[PDB]
Amino acid sequence: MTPLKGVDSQVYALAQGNILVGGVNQLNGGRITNGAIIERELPTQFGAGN
Amino acid sequence: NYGYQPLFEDRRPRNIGDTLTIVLQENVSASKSSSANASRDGKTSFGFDTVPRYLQGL
Repeated sequence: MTPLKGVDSQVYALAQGNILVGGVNQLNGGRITNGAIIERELPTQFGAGN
Repeated sequence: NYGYQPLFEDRRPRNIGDTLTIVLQENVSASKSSSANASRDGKTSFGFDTVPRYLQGL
């Protein structure tokens, strides 16, 4: 379980899952699919104005 | 929410209210001196112990 912070040091997502290393190829780097879940939302002014 | 905070930069104070450690190490030392002197001696003498006759008038 890992929290993912923005540049303002606030938690926006929580990450946990199994790593898929290619298996020359890179061993010290991997990618997790659907490995994080969004916890915070950002405000926006879409739909306001003309 | 606090503002943007860098990641690799050192923690320097940037706004009003931040703290900072001062290491007081002061060591000052000044000095001066001077002198002067002077001296003078003198000693003169003259004595006619036995005057010949033809010089007795002087």
